[PDB]
Amino acid sequence: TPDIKLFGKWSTDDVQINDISLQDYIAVKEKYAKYLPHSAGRYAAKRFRKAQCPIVERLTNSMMMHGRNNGKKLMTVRIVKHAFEIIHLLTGENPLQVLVNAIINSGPREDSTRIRRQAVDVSPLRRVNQAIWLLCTGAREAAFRNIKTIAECLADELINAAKGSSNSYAIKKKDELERVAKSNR
Amino acid sequence: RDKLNNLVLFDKATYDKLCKEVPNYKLITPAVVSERLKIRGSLARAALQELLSKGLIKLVSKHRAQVIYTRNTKG
Amino acid sequence: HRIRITLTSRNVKSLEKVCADLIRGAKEKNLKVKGPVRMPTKTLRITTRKTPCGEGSKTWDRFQMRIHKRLIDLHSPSEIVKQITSISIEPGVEVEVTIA
Amino acid sequence: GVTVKDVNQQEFVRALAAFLKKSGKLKVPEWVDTVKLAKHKELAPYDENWFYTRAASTARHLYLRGGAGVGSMTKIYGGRQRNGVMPSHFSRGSKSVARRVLQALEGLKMVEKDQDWGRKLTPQGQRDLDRIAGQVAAAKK
Amino acid sequence: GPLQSVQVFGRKKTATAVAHCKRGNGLIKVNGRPLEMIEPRTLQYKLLEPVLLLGKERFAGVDIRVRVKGGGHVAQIYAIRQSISKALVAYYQKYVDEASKKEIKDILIQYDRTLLVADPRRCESKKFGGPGARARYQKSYR
Amino acid sequence: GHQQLYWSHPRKFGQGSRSCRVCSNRHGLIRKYGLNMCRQCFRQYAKDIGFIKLD
Amino acid sequence: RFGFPEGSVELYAEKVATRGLCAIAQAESLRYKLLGGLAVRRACYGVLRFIMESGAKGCEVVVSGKLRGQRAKSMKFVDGLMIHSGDPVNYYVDTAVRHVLLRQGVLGIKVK
Amino acid sequence: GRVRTKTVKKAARVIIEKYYTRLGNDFHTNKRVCEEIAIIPSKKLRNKIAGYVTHLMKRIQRGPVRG
Amino acid sequence: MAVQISKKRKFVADGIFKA
Amino acid sequence: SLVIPEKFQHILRVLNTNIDGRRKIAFAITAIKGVGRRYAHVVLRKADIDLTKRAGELTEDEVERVITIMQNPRQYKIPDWFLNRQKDVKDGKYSQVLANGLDNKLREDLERLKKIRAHRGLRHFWGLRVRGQHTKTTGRRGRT
RNA sequence: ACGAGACUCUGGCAUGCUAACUAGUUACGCGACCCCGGUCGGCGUAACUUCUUAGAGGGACAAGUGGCGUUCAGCCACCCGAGAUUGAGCAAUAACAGGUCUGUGAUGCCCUUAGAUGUCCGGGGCUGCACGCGCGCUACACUGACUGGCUCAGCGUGUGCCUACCCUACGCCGGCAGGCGCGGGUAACCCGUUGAACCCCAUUCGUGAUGGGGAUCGGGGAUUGCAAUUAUUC
Repeated sequence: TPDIKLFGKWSTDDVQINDISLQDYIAVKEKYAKYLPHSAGRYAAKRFRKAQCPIVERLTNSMMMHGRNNGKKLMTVRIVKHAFEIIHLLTGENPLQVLVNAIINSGPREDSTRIRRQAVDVSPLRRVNQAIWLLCTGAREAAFRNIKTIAECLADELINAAKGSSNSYAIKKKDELERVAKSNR
Repeated sequence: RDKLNNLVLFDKATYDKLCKEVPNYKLITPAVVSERLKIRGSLARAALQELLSKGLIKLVSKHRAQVIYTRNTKG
Repeated sequence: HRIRITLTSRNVKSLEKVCADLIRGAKEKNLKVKGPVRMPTKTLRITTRKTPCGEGSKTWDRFQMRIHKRLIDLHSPSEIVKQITSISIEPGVEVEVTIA
Repeated sequence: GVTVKDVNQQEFVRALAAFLKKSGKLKVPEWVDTVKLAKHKELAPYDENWFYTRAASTARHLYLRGGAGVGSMTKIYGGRQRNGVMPSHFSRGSKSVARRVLQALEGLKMVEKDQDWGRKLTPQGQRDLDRIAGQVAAAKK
Repeated sequence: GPLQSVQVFGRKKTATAVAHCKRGNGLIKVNGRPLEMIEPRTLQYKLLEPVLLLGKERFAGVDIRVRVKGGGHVAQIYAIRQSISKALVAYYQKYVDEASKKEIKDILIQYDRTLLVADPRRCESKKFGGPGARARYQKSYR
Repeated sequence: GHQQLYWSHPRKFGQGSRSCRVCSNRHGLIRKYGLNMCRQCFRQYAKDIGFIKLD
Repeated sequence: RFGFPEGSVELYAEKVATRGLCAIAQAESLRYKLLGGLAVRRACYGVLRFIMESGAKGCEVVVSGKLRGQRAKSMKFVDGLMIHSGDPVNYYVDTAVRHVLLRQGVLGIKVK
Repeated sequence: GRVRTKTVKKAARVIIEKYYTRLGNDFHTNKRVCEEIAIIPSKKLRNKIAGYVTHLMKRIQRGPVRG
Repeated sequence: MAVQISKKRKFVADGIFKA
Repeated sequence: SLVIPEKFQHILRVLNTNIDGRRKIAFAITAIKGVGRRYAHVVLRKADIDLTKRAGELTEDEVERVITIMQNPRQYKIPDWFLNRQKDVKDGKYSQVLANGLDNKLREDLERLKKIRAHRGLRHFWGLRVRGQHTKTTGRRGRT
């Protein structure tokens, strides 16, 4: 359909990139809107080709990690299905809005660096690269040696990051990365 | 660390706390049940299609890893 | 009367020549001559250690010996082609002429 | 009108297994209960009558590709030979267990041989296979 | 009458996936089994990309017997993601007016350039001194 | 007694059973394409065999 | 040796056309002038001049062994122009590597 | 990392001082002239030269050239 | 030939014979 | 059926070991020393036993047929290659050895070598590996 | 001026060329079978060279443009474009007391040369094992293991002067590794359309060192060998 390209069954519109700092650096809508995460790639040839990539694909790329699960996007495109299947049946919201909510309220606003190390602000693209990596390790730290599956641990990172709950790994990092930086600024 | 002891099959009251109150939950998944009602996880995979054969819950998308159901409709 | 002139060369300048010069000249004699059939390369790969002893670093050779094969389809008795062939012979190509 | 191939290939073996539970005329060999299916496998097949499932599979490995010999039916059912501590390699199936399906589906007129050796699913067999696909490809409407 | 035959290929990796066209009906098939049940079904919509964005009136009278060999699983999907798209686009060059082909190309330039233009990427040659092309073995210092 | 006990190895398998064509040394024989050459001599004289490092 | 019939094999010889260019045809020149027993400082500069007589682009004559004393010496005699790298190392420069057996040791003759 | 070499720059400067006539602004016009006014055993070395020529043919129209 | 030496073996046999 | 029934046996002693009866009934026999998974798939195959329903619902007359096929495998449709003692040095008897016997039959295979002072025997007495392992690298926290 | 680059070879391509029963593809003719019309690596050819193969030129040069910067070299972001940093070889002067005399009928000078340090033939060793290093494999699982099922690869090798030992389809006996017949193939022809693995599909196991993990060890069962115990390998 050329009217609106629904992510399988999920809403392309009613998706608001609410953070005006990360307004340009989350692609979700109308041109970069795809049925799945999975594309050809070519977001790793030049520097600022990475930000044009859809966040649903960036999340899929950021799960297939820890050696055993590298080169298994067939496996984790399917995780992003089962993760999205949950979110509208627990919270009752648009999961792609919940993902944008999961990245906005996770990406740490500053970070300490050595020039006692010195605090400076991050890039917005740094927060995209960080937050997408942060909550995946929270969905890994939870899911490892655990009764719960990936997608529920995945959902318990996206939903808890969507709300501002302090119920997730990624929220306590954003809390403490900004707290480490708060001291030595 | 903290070892947990689960059960193979239902207690009479626990099925009255399953069959009444799991259709009052929204995520009806075999990982939800064996954390909440604390059973041998293999069981909760089998109990949910008997409830589909009973006709309470809705098979959204079944998979090897995770089977996702929800509570009763509105109409 | 399908003559099947096998043209296997180590070199390209002779594989081009021997195949072409047995057609380019065989156009003037007006016999129903076909173009040269191709066969894929066989890269005889022997990868040896550069060092006679086992000391220094492990710099490997990659000795590549490509070999190619052509053959030309014909409607001709044997003697007609034999008049053309043995004139102007060069070292590169192994000309194995099939009668059948 | 259709072939078998315009249907889901997974549940199609449950269509030809629904022909072999119908049948009970197969004259099965004498080793089924305790046997191992390949040199890589560690357990016995989880099915009570796995011979009816592979007979439901082997016939739809004949119509897809015709001229399947026994040493090709060793190849088709192969996995990782997980050799504990050493790196895992490829394994063939077993020379006899797959043969005892190709020697089994000769009595029930489904297979046939030609020149260049090997089984092929007979012209009678293609007619026997297409109309169990319609039985399964009906219910998805 | 006059024939409308088109033979077009598409490449992602070492997959060499060729489509054959004519006049016909709304049917696209790849080695017998059509676009609907080509597993893996996780990548279901990837072959619906040159169909859902266009519709069955673009495939009103185009019968696409796709032959595929070589490559992998995703490499074969992204070969026929591309091949059946170019099989449609090349068909509108010679059997209709030129502006029919131009309009429907821009639908699949604006979406994803993969659908028409192949990726030059191939598996890099492994080098001696490591287990991959751009990788070395752990050398022992101290 | 000496003569029968002079060639009493079964000389049909092993790197000792075979021998080099250049040097008569029993290590590093190129047994691919039947070169049957001590790898040190192959390296030197492969230039006039046809094996050349084009890549 | 190689198991050939009789009548096929027939062996001819000529002078090499400008025979000063082929390296192993002038490695023989430094073989039987040093095995003859002239000092390396004269028998090379004659044959180095012999290719500037023959109009060579350049030279790289490296004579390496026990030249006066027990410690190894290697004299390099270079003038004109010599390329070393790329594909044109094949179809310009010519490899000669020869071993002369003097009573003291073996000197490597590199006529290039 | 595309800095012109001395068999490309000088080779271009030898052409332009001799052949101001045959050359022009467009590359494909004076790409093919280098087949006539240079005997080069290299397709790659030709485009390197003929490309730099045009960059200097845009500098006789805006000022003088150094060499 | 009765032994019928291969065309991989031919240029190797051609090669060593010269060398 | 669906609920925890009556006559539920938490603990059995199927051949003199405290066994957990919550496991799959094929995989419940892993606890007994000499039978793991492979022998226990097949002993509960010879008898008409559906093994999806667990050992919270099994009979104490079920174990009459069980142990006869465990103690005497040969008579009850179990092959020869599938046995652990084959062409036996001692008795020339074919059987699958159970927990009481497995600690014995290996121990008698030691005095098979220990009495004769065999190279294969002496390496068992000391604490080495006998089937051609290398000990230059191995046995760090194993040997003192 | 040499080295660098250029160079040669490759990676990507050209619906333009060049060609072809060892590569195919479409067409029709005919059969397998379908409910007017398809599916089939099954038969034959009638055209063509898209795929496939390798011949030949062609193509990209920072060329078009917006900036940058003394407006010089050049860099950058686009643009249209199969490719806008694909790789690897080859490799300067000058040397090191780097490594091999156990690769050479490359070798000086020595040490041995019937009490052999030559050589030939058995048996052992090369693996030995309180230990400390290095390179790697397989793992600690629920993204997994298991059991069925589904489905696509690309480098490649293969009958030997000495020389014997090849690749293996297909058919018989057997659960297994394996044993036995008729054929092909010196190979785009035969194995092979390399039905590769992973993941994908669906069962099953349940936070416990378990069905994770596969070490150590016992008894058989064959092959390889002239013979394997200090288990060859399965």
